[PDB]
Parts: sequence; C-alpha cells; structure tokens
Amino acid sequence: ELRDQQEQVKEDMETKCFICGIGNDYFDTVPHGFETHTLQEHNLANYL
Amino acid sequence: ELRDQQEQVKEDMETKCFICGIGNDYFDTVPHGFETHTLQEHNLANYLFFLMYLINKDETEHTGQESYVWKMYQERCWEFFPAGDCFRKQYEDQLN
Amino acid sequence: VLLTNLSEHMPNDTRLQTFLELAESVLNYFQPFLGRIEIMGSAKRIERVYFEISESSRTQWEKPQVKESKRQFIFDVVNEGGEKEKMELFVNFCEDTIFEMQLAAQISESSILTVRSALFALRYNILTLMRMLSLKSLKKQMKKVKKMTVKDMVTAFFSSYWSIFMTLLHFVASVFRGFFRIIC
Amino acid sequence: FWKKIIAYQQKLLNYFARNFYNMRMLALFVAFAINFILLFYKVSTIAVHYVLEESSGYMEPTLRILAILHTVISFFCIIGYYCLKVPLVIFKREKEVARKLEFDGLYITEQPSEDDIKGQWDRLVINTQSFPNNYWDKFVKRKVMDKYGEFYGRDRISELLGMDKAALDFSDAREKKKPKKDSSLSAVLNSIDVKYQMWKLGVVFTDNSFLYLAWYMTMSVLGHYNNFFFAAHLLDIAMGFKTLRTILSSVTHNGKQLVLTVGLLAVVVYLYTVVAFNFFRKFYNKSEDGDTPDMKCDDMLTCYMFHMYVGVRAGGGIGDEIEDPAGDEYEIYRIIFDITFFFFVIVILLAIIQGLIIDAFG
Amino acid sequence: TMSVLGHYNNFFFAAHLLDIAMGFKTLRTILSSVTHNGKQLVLTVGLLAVVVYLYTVVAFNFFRKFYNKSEDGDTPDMKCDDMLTCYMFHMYVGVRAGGGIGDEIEDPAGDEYEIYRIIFDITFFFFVIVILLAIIQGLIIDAFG
Ligand SMILES: Nc1ncnc2c1ncn2[C@@H]1O[C@H](COP(=O)(O)OP(=O)(O)OP(=O)(O)O)[C@@H](O)[C@H]1O
Ligand SMILES: Nc1ncnc2c1ncn2[C@@H]1O[C@H](COP(=O)(O)OP(=O)(O)OP(=O)(O)O)[C@@H](O)[C@H]1O
Ligand SMILES: [Zn+2]
Ligand SMILES: [Zn+2]
Repeated sequence: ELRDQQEQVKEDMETKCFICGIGNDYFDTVPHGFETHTLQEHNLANYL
Repeated sequence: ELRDQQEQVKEDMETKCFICGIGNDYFDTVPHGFETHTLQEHNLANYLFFLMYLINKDETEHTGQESYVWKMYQERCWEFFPAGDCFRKQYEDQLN
Repeated sequence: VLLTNLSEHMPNDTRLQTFLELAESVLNYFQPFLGRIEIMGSAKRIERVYFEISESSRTQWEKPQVKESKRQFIFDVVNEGGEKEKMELFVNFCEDTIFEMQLAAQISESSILTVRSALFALRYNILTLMRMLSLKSLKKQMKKVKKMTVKDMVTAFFSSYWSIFMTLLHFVASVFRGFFRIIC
Repeated sequence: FWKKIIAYQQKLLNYFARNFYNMRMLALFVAFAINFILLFYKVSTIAVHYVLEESSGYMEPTLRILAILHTVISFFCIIGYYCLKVPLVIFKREKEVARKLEFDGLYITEQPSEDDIKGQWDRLVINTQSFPNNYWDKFVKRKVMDKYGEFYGRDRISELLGMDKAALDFSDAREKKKPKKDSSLSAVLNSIDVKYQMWKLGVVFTDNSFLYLAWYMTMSVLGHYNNFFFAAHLLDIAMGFKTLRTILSSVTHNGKQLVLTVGLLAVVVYLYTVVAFNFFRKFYNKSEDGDTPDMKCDDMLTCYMFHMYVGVRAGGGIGDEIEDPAGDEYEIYRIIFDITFFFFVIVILLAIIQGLIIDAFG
Repeated sequence: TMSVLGHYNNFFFAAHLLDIAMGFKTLRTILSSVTHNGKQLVLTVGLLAVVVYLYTVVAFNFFRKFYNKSEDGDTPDMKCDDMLTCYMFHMYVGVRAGGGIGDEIEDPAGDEYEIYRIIFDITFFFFVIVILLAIIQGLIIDAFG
C-alpha cells in the first residue's frame, strides 16, 4: 500500500498539472508543452 | 515491483509509439495502423540504421536532408525527431 | 526509392498504381534494403527520408545479443527516464549499438537418435498389432460370428481396445528400452 | 446381421462417448472408497503379510468387488475416451497437416525439421486415400496440386499426395464400370485403409491424455496384485476438480523459478559444506558415547548430505545440530558460519519460495 | 441457550466471546481476510491430507522399522504397524514438526534404504512444511490484497 501510494502520487503529479488540473496530453500537443506549462505557466513555486 | 515494472514497460511499448509518443488508437482508426506506424513509419531500428548510414556516408555526398540531420546531430539538437506529430497527422486532410 | 517516394506521397493515382504493379518484382527485391524514417523537416513540416540498410547491418541488428541490449535499454528508458532525456538516451544507445555491431562484423570475417528410435518403435509395434488382422486367419472367428452372439460381439468389441492398449504398453516399453540403450 | 452388428457397435460407441465423464467421476469415487477401506490394513505375523482387520468381515469381499469395479470402469473410460476425444485430436492434427501442406509446402517446398516426431509421423498420412477423413475440406489434395503442381511437378505431387494422374482421366473416359457390395470380406478389408489407420493409431499413442489413461489402466490392474497401488489413483483429483487445479497452478506457475531456487540452495549449501569440511570438521561428532566417535564431516559427500538433510530441515540452521563452539580459537568464525547459514538458507531462500508462491497467486 | 446454560456451568459464558466478530467491524475486516478464500483454504487442507496419506502409504510399505517411538527396548512402540495409526502419526507429529517427519522418526544412517528415506524426508519437508503452508499464507495475503 505504501508503494502504491507513492506511485499514485508520482503518476498524478506527472499526468496532470497541480493547479489547473488539465491533462498532460492537451499541453503535449505542443512538444514539451506539459513541462513548459508546469514549469513556466502554472508553477506552485511561482504561486508561493 | 519487478513484475509491475516489466508490465509497465510492455504496456507503454504496446500503447504508444516510442518516437512520436502518439496513442495507439489514433493510428488504429486504420486497421493494423499502430503496427504499421511502429514497424514501417516510426521504427527505432530504422532510426539506428539511419544514424549508421549518416555516420558512414561522406560529408560531400550528403543530400540536403542528410546534411540537415548531420548538422543537428553534431550540435546534439534532437528536434528532427518527430515529437507529437507524424506523417498521418501532418497530411491528415489530403491523405485521408 | 524513387517509386516508393512517389507512391507514398501520392496514394490515389491509378496510373502510379499500375506503374508500381509493372515494377512489382524490383520493389520486392529491395524491400529489406529500403529503409524509411520520418523527420521533423527544416521547413517546419514532417518529411520522409529513404536510405539503404546494409545486409550486414541488419544481420548484426537481429543478432540475439543486440536484441537483449535493446530490451534492456527500453526497460531502462521506460522505468527510469524522462521525455526530456529520452531522445538523448536513444542516440547514445544507437551510437553504442552501432559501434558494437561494426566490431562484430569486423571480428566475424570469413535428438535424431531418440526421434528415430521412437518412430521405429511406433511403426514396428503398430504393424505387429495390425498383423493379426492382416493374416487372413480370422476365418475361424468369422465362422464363429456367422451365428449372432451377444457375448461374442461384446467380447470382440472389448478385445479390440484391449489389444490396442496392450500394443501401447509394448510401444512404451520399447521406447524405454531404446532410450536406456542410447543413454547407456 | 452384418448391418445389425454395426448398429449395435454404433450404439455402444455412442453410449460410452456420452457417458465418458460420469465414468471418470465414478472411477475417482471408487478410488476414494478403495483407499478408505485400505486405511484399515495392518501387518501381522517372521513372515510378513498384510491382512485386513475389521469387525464386519464383509469389507474384504467389498474390497474385492470394488477393485473389480474400478478396473472395469477404467476400461470403460478408455473406451469412452477413444470414442469421444480421439476424433477431435485426429481432426486437429489432420487440419494442421493440411494447412502446413497447402499454405507452407511443408512436404513440398521444404521438409520436416528432422527432429519433429509429429512431422515425420504425419508424412505418412498424405499418401492415404482416406485423408480428410475428419477434416471438412475434402479438396486439400486438389488445392495443393493447383498451387504447386506447375512449378515442382504435377506427376510427383500426385505421387506424394497418393492420387492418380493417368487413372482419373481414364475413369472419366468411356469404359464399362462394375459396382461392388460392402459386406463382402474382401470389400471390407480393402476398404480398411491400413496406412491411415496406422497413422491414426500412432497419433492416439502419442496423445498425452490417452497415455495418462493407459497409466491409470496399469495402476488399476496392478492394484489387484498389490492393493496399495490404488493409492496412485488419488493423484487424479488435480485433473478431477478445477478448484484444486487453481491451488496447484499457484505452485506450477513459477515451477522453473522454484526448481532454480532449489538448485541455488544446493549450491549455497555445498559452499558451506566445503568451508565446514576445510575448517570445522571437529564439530560434527554426532555420537553420544565417547567410545565410538561418529564423524559426519570426515567425508565430503557425507558432510554434504548432513548439511542438506539436518542442516536445512533444522529450524535454526546447522548450528542447532553441530556442537557448541564456546572456548575455541574458531569461535567467532563458527558463529559467523552458523548465523550466515541461518540467514541465507533458512530465512532468505525459503522466503524466496514462499514469495514465488504468493506472486503466482497475485 | 448459551446464556441460560451458563447458569448450570459458568464456563458456557465463554462461548459469548465469539460475538466480537459481529460486534466490531475492524475485527470483521481481519476475519474476512481469512474467510475470503475459505473454500481454497479447505481444499488446501484436503490436498495436504491426501499428500500425507500418500507419504504414509509409502512409509507403511517400506519404512516401518523407523517408527519405534519407545525408549526402553523391552516394549517396542511401533507407530506404523497399522495403516490408520501411521496416518494419524503423520498428520499429528509429521505436520506439527518443524522439519517434517524425519525430525521424529529415527536416523537412517547405515541402512540399505538410507538414500530412499533421505529423499522421503526432504520431499516431505519441501512439499508439506514449506510449500503447502506457504500456499495457506499466500491465500491469506492475496485475500488482503
Ligand atoms: N503545477 C505544477 N507545478 C510544478 N510541477 C508540476 C505541476 N504540475 C505537474 N508538475 C510536475 O511535477 C513534477 C515534480 O517536480 P519536481 O522537479 O519539483 O519534483 P521531483 O522530481 O520530486 O524533484 P525536486 O523537487 O527535487 O525538483 C515536475 O517535473 C512536473 O512535471
Ligand atoms: N517506435 C517503435 N519502434 C518499434 N516498436 C515499437 C515502437 N513503438 C511501439 N512499438 C511496439 O513495440 C513492440 C516491441 O517490438 P519487438 O517485436 O522488437 O519486441 P519483442 O516482442 O520484445 O521482441 P523482439 O525484440 O525479439 O522482436 C512492437 O511490436 C511494437 O508494436
Ligand atoms: Zn496548470
Ligand atoms: Zn511514432
């Protein structure tokens, strides 16, 4: 159960943006779009 | 965990193309479309053979496309790899 | 390569289709050698690149060791890998594989007894079983059958399968003896 | 009566084929009854013989009747198998050979792998007149000739497939034809296709389930000479019940891994035995009286068997059995020896076995 | 009925402690972890009984002289002279033993059936003590999962 919890956390974190909650594919229509969105546009560190 | 890792590898390999990353269903709208794409259009063995050909082929005898790929490979830039796009998506209207 | 390029770029030209049909055999000879990929072209459009995959390269690629290395690399890049570094890792793998394939090409420079025994046991034992039917000695039994008898008919029906089972036993014993001789 | 006898044989064949499974269950029930009775055997007077002990006295005749019934039902099970399941096996093999011959040229384009018992046995059936006997496609030979006849030779392909080049057209030509009547002895014995029947019998003999039923036959017969041979029939519950088959598949799922684990355990124990035989021989005196010392590690093989038997079966490792090391110059060495043996053999490897079983369940 | 009978014999009130299962849900979870695969657990015990019976048959046919559980030589106590007695011996002190039946029956050294009894004991330990109990534990763990 602990391993599954860790895996679920990482999968959610890598599949959907933390703030908006939009799936990764929509952003990934542009190459590297998901990482661009989650690291430049919607960044929790930036909100902090 | 080892069994789950093996299963995850096989599921990813069989559900999305290695290079472009497009899901299997889009290609599977055409029957056997995913295997056609992953075995004829986007094949990692084919890319390896292309790298072998580019390395073993003389600089002067390179075509325009070959020179383009050679320059970007020398500068280590990997944008020539189709990322998020394919022949079918790019010519979807005319081809289909 | 010319005709493949034309066909792939124009899929619905009947003239091209007929021309390809005329060119069928040549396009079948070079199918293993013709290699095609898609690249993100200079004109912001996906293009197809055609080249010659050498026979030695293909053989070294489908050597089993290269397949094991490929499976290991795929496992690694899928489990511990990012889409940022995926294409860098793939090119590193390609370089290493190409070097090892070229080195392999350089260095590579120029039971039946058990099966036969089992089959002979089958043939001999089945022929031994069928000889009692083939001897034409069933005339006395035919005379005894001319008069209908329930006990006779059930005895014959059961005895046929009993004989088949005994033949199977003899066949198994013969196979065991032959295998024992072969190992010893 | 030639037709009436065939009708009666057909009725019996159909009855056995239809009641095949009920007879198989009855065999298992009779096996449990026989073993339940055998559970009341005792040994008595010295001459040794086994006599049934009971208050009823009717159980021994009951055991005789049950043994006879088991032997009869098992024969009926073989007959039912041969009536019911054998046709499916023949159909499958006779279809596979047809597909290999047509769409692969397995006897025309190429030849069997020279180690395929099935292949060299099926090379017989292609020449038989009674081919597609069970398979539906009765035009397999004609299809093969139409595919390969021109390139490789129509005449030799006709010889290979056992058909008539110059007789087929002669038959369609104009000549007088004579009918025949089946019940004649010559007619029926000629209708018996000896080659096809030989091939069919070979296929049946090479069938696995038929071999299992023959083993059942042999054990049932041998039970009459020694009644405890009926205990082997209790090994049929695995193929009798699906629910037990699930539990057993939980084990057999990782059988190769389980065998390799035992091999690794044997190698590790051999290494430990080598170390013990080189350095700790004096700790293996399993004799209470000092007059006769019983040295268990003077011989390499004896020490290895000691470690395999009472080193692994021990709950705490080999140190539970071999003597205490206190007050010796190799005390710490033997302490490490025993602790590592307990950790690697008793703890980890058995954990590997149990984990394999659990992972197979999952 | 149990409460009434407790007045005649006070220890009948101990049966009422079996009500905790239906009293608490949390204990019901642990108990459902067992009852989830109850049919499989019963079939496992039946298979264990059959395997032990086969081992007992082999022992009763070939290894009867190793079952003397008597210390004094004056009175030999033969545990495998009778089929039922030998089966009960194997079920009780063959399964409850930590190392199999060979932990209880005598040592086979210096006998013409030495290797046969070694195989007998090792296989008993592997199949009964190691594998079947592992099947039970795996059923419980899989039920949890
Ligand atoms: N809104 C979001 N803000 C930040 N990261 C996000 C967001 N949505 C999704 N992610 C994803 O979460 C991932 C985790 O980011 P991060 O690099 O901080 O984590 P890490 O791998 O645990 O390492 P570290 O915290 O040390 O950098 C990012 O790579 C990103 O793809
Ligand atoms: N870009 C890609 N290149 C190749 N295969 C891909 C790609 N994307 C997805 N796949 C899928 O990966 C699967 C694995 O291919 P492959 O046949 O090489 O693997 P395998 O089953 O492990 O056997 P082997 O390597 O021996 O042929 C292919 O069947 C294909 O469907
Ligand atoms: Zn967002
Ligand atoms: Zn692709």
